[PDB]
Amino acid sequence: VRPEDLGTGLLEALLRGDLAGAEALFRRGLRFWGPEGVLEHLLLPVLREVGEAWHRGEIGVAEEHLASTFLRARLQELLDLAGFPPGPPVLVTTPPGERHEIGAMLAAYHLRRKGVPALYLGPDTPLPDLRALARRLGAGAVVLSAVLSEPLRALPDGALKDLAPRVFLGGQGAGPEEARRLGAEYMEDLKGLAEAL
Amino acid sequence: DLGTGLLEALLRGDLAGAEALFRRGLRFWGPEGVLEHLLLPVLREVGEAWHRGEIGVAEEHLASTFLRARLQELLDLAGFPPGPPVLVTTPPGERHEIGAMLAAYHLRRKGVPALYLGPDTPLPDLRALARRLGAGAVVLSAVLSEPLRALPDGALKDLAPRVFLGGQGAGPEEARRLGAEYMEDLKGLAEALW
Amino acid sequence: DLGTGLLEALLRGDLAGAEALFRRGLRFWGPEGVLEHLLLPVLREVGEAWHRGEIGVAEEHLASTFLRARLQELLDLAGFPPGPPVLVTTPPGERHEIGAMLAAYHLRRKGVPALYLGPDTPLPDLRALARRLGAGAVVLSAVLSEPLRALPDGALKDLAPRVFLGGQGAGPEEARRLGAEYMEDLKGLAEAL
Amino acid sequence: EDLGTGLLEALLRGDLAGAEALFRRGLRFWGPEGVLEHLLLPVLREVGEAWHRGEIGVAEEHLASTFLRARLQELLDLAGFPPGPPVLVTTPPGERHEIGAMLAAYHLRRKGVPALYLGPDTPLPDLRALARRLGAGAVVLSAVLSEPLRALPDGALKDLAPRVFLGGQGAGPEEARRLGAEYMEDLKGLAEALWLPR
Ligand code: B12
Ligand code: B12
Ligand code: B12
Ligand code: B12
Ligand SMILES: C[C@H]1O[C@@H](n2cnc3c(N)ncnc32)[C@H](O)[C@@H]1O
Ligand SMILES: C[C@H]1O[C@@H](n2cnc3c(N)ncnc32)[C@H](O)[C@@H]1O
Ligand SMILES: C[C@H]1O[C@@H](n2cnc3c(N)ncnc32)[C@H](O)[C@@H]1O
Ligand SMILES: C[C@H]1O[C@@H](n2cnc3c(N)ncnc32)[C@H](O)[C@@H]1O
Ligand SMILES: [Br-]
Repeated sequence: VRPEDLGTGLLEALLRGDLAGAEALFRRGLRFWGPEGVLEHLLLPVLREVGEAWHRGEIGVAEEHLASTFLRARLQELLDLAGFPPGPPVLVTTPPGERHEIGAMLAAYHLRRKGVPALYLGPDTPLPDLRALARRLGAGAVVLSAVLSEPLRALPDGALKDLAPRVFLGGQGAGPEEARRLGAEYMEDLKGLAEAL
Repeated sequence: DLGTGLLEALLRGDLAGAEALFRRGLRFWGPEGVLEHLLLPVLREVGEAWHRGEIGVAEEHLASTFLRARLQELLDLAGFPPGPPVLVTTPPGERHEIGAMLAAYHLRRKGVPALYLGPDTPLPDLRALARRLGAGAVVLSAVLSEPLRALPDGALKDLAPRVFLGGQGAGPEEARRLGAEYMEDLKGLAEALW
Repeated sequence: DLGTGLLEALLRGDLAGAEALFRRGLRFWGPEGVLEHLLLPVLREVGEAWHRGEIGVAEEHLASTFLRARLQELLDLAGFPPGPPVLVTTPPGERHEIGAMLAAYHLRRKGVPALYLGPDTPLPDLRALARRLGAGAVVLSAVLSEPLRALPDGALKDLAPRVFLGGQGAGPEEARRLGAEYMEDLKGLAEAL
Repeated sequence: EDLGTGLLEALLRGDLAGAEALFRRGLRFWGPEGVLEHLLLPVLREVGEAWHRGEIGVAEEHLASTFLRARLQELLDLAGFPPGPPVLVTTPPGERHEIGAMLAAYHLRRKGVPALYLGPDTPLPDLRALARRLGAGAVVLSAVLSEPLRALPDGALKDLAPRVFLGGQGAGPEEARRLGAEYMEDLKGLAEALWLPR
């Protein structure tokens, strides 16, 4: 399997319910592209394609579920293999109503890969509870991944302003203007998140 | 005890400590044992503590996310045996997924190819996937009762030749209404087709 | 069972089997755990079997090379954070490198930028590199005692602002003689930094 | 190209992340065989020459070599390990340069040969014993220095396995003849030579 065919091979393995094969193809990608690379060049393209294929009516929700659940597990495995250093944590989650979690996981991963103690909470955290936990742990930052725009639209002006000393918002659902309205620092690239920290 | 220590380590955001305590549990009780003696009690306690107002949603999220990751690791350790799969998910509207994962685990430990889909699968899409993979069975975990009451009579009938429904949200009457076989305990799930 | 399975798989040249067993161990014990409970015991057993005359050097080589590769894979998966590095190597004349790799791994897993150099680094060259990179520490793994004895009193004193020595070849007395801080456990190395 | 200089520069600044990104870029551009030919091999040679000229110290070479060995080992595992009678790959007694042997194992694996890399510096009787016990079809040796070959007696490599191949900058046709090994210049033609009779 040539690298440029790994994406289709992996999706095909998943759609035949061949998890073992899917795992082997993912690992080949990991060995070729490296950890950050396999996420960029294999995990993300497959997931986007899964979304487009669902939208065109080529696959159903259950096939997306299968693929997403599998890729989340692969990313979680990489996350546990990265360091978890000591010191004030960075809490990573998604806004209330946002159930797409892989962006948040990616953010947490890229941070840990740079030696930042990113605590991934899971998705969909109410803001008062998030604020309270950041406070109690002395969190240096809160990072939010927004895939959809609607959950940000549902929040009032300034809603993200006091969650932690620094509050970062990114993802396809977020933009500079909405981040300003909400009182968060906008971040375009995962790479520049650790730098900013 | 390990249960309190693990919860305490999670609530301090000490993941390394939490991981070490979980591994100790795993090494002592073994795979099935650590679920029964450590993973399940901590999750229940997290629920009760939230309900009493002792912890907030972010603490529950942290603990649940951690334990889901540990259970997924056990799922991959159990292995994924070959042959026609058994699809495992939760009803539409059901976001609690650890019960489904548990079902998949117990099945895999008995050599059943339990394919965990993730939670919250619309029934037509589930039916379609069972059909395309030639699935022998479908297993649903219901933690809440409400998602089952929202479903039409007979809605679980014929998703596969065998359809099983269990969890704290499910009962015999609702399973009959929906056209599923009710199952009380995970232990008797692999027996039902074995 | 995994230790015996893994050694048996290696001695039959079944690398695929060996890889699967190691991953099983990794999933069960976790990363630090699989090194402690699987990599280390297998390598000790390899050494004892060689010492008894039961296996030749080629079998040990096969097993060692395999386990080094597994550890290197884990090392690359750990973070490499920014900032002043910690250089990790072995004393001149020390060709057993897996202890050093372990030290680098445990450090990286705790967010320390441990640069593993490989084994067997002359002290002047090591000192020079620590200086030029502004390294906060040097860590040395000694498996044999002989490369340390050879060394003069206070040979390790100024390699970097902090210098740590550990491994089965090292002890408190020899560390004091050499001007290094002795460390018994890998766990307490990141703490000390 | 100049990925080579960039990579060496990143290594000498202790920027492993940068070094890894440059290597990956090379791997994505040239492909697996290509990145070895265009990036891994040139950097290693240059490291050697820079040490010899007094421009870098031993610690810098160690850092770079350790890094590139790790990258090559990753490619080895990516080439895969096929079933069937193995080919044992190592270096002669006294030979501690191992990357040539790893390269040989890689090129063999990329052609579907189960090349078992032992690591370097294997005593000949022990190697012969292991080849025999595993039913190895061949042994492959990489010699970087000439001295370890010079130390061996006539015919020493002859019967290590049914076929014995010797290559590397330390080896030549006459020394291979003296030692009873088949000489091989280029790694690409190694699988071909092995599938063919002697
Ligand atoms: C799997 C999936 C789901 C899963 C999520 C599973 C889970 N537990 O995570 C489930 C089943 C829950 C789901 C449900 C739905 N989702 Co959906 N699905 C996806 C899918 C296929 C993959 C999502 C993913 O992980 N992709 C990877 C994402 C994270 O990559 P990315 O956004 O490009 O992220 C990049 C950057 O943004 C950056 N980044 C991300 N976060 C952050 C944060 C920071 C700080 C920084 C610096 C960078 C950064 O990192 C990435 C690098 O490229 C996408 C398809 C797609 N194109 O994304 C949709 C998609 C996002 N979903 C969509 C829809 C419509 C839905 C539903 C409304 C469908 C429905 N009718 O029920 C629901 C809504 C649920 C909700 N959130 O409330 C649409 C969104 C269209 C839109 N924007 O309007 C998509 C695009 C599919 C489509 N083509 O229609 N979904
Ligand atoms: C974590 C958690 C969540 C998480 C889920 C995260 C995830 N999975 O991705 C999140 C944050 C999403 C969540 C949200 C909510 N949940 Co909640 N939470 C939990 C908690 C603490 C653990 C859930 C869990 O892992 N299940 C534990 C399972 C393993 O429970 P169990 O009883 O031990 O299950 C046994 C058997 O049922 C059997 N089994 C399970 N499934 C099956 C299937 C088969 C076939 C068989 C044979 C056996 C079997 O296996 C287990 C053996 O011990 C529980 C507390 C609890 N006691 O369950 C609630 C709990 C279930 N949640 C509850 C509530 C109220 C909610 C919310 C409505 C809160 C809100 N207002 O937003 C939402 C609703 C979401 C939804 N639509 O589903 C309540 C339910 C009360 C009720 N009405 O019955 C609980 C009980 C908390 C409480 N103490 O009040 N929750
Ligand atoms: C593989 C191996 C080799 C390989 C090394 C391959 C490589 N790394 O590239 C090679 C082939 C080179 C080799 C050669 C030789 N070695 Co050898 N071999 C081993 C073996 C089997 C495993 C070594 C290993 O990696 N073990 C795993 C390590 C990680 O375990 P560990 O050292 O106990 O480390 C633990 C602690 O010390 C701690 N730690 C380690 N470093 C540090 C550093 C710090 C700062 C801290 C805090 C902690 C710490 O962490 C680890 C976990 O608890 C051991 C057997 C054994 N029992 O060790 C010998 C062994 C060490 N070798 C030995 C011998 C005899 C030799 C040779 C002299 C044989 C010969 N050629 O004649 C040569 C000498 C080479 C030299 N100059 O160093 C003996 C030494 C006994 C002694 N001291 O008297 C051993 C014990 C074998 C035996 N039973 O006889 N060897
Ligand atoms: C890193 C390195 C080391 C490392 C080895 C690390 C390891 N692998 O574990 C260490 C630090 C151990 C080392 C030490 C020493 N080495 Co040194 N170093 C190197 C270096 C840079 C290795 C580069 C390499 O991996 N070569 C492999 C590739 C890059 O080069 P290559 O051999 O041309 O490979 C091609 C072909 O030969 C072919 N090939 C190789 N093997 C095989 C096998 C077959 C079957 C086939 C078909 C083809 C084939 O493939 C390649 C392209 O097609 C070389 C520099 C160099 N130019 O090679 C020296 C070099 C070989 N070392 C040298 C020296 C001097 C030493 C020491 C004697 C120094 C010392 N006094 O301590 C010791 C001796 C060690 C020993 N063998 O006992 C000199 C040799 C000069 C000479 N005598 O001819 C070199 C050439 C550097 C130099 N010019 O100063 N070294
Ligand atoms: C964005 C992703 O959301 C999933 N999706 C779409 N509709 C639903 C639903 N009602 N319930 C669950 N998941 C759904 C699809 O699989 C799509 O690919
Ligand atoms: C059953 C679990 O659901 C979580 N929970 C309760 N309310 C919400 C909400 N609005 N959003 C997300 N999770 C919530 C709690 O943390 C509880 O422990
Ligand atoms: C400590 C390890 O050193 C290895 N060992 C012992 N003698 C030699 C030799 N001549 N060459 C290479 N390795 C050797 C053995 O395989 C032992 O297991
Ligand atoms: C061929 C390579 O050998 C390394 N080299 C040279 N002398 C020594 C030594 N005493 N110990 C270890 N490595 C050494 C150099 O770094 C050179 O680049
Ligand atoms: Br390696």
